[PDB]
Amino acid sequence: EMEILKQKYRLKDLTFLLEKQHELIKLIIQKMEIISETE
Amino acid sequence: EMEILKQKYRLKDLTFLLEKQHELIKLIIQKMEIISETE
Amino acid sequence: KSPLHFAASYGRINTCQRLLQDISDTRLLNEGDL
Repeated sequence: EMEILKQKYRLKDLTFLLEKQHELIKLIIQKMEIISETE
Repeated sequence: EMEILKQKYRLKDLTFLLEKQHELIKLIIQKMEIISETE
Repeated sequence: KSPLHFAASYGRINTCQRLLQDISDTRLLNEGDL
């Protein structure tokens, strides 16, 4: 039970960090500027 | 079984978010402009 | 040579279009960089 709970906490931390990373990448796409491929 | 199924759902959500993040990063590489290192 | 490979590798369609439109002899598309 202790090992399974530790794995679950590791996965929860991975999930939280992935949400933060996804938000940061969305910000990168939102704020970056494009001057060559403007279609 | 319930704990294992919860872990499996967490991993599935991580996988889906990783696909979305990879697509966003591929878009970033596709749309970003480079004026210094054009080789 | 290298810029065309880089643009085609990462889907930079505008660069490929503006680079391959120079000549119609088609000497760049048929090459292998390593």
